Amino acid sequence: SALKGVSQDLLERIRAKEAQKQLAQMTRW
Amino acid sequence: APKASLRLGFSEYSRISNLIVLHLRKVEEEEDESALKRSELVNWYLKEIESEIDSEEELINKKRIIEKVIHRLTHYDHVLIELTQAGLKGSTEGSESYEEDPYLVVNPNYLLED
Repeated sequence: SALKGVSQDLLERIRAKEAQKQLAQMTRW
Repeated sequence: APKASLRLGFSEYSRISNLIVLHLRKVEEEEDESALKRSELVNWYLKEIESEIDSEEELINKKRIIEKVIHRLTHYDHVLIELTQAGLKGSTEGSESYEEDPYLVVNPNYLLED
């Protein structure tokens, strides 16, 4: 989704974040 | 004056810079200067905005800016403060510094407007 992920250590948390908003519907009811 | 800039146009810059002044003024108000918060600064930042960050793009952008700001702060801006020197300055003598940076604190002055 992004080119050249800045600071993979801090950005790695996003790989789990993407899954979070995937299983959990964040769509405003 | 709208031409002065640095008020709303740079939302990411203002959003990130605010974290520095707000979190610093808060800790100085409590103690004086906590220091030692390279990853911590970003860590709590992400955890605070992750609820509003509903798009991966936002997070990647916010992390990019926060990291770039800290990197700039400790170099280009040079508004960072360190106790020692021989334990944070690489090259020359060939200092180890494999563990982490000794002391890291930021000046509440900076060069932002807002």
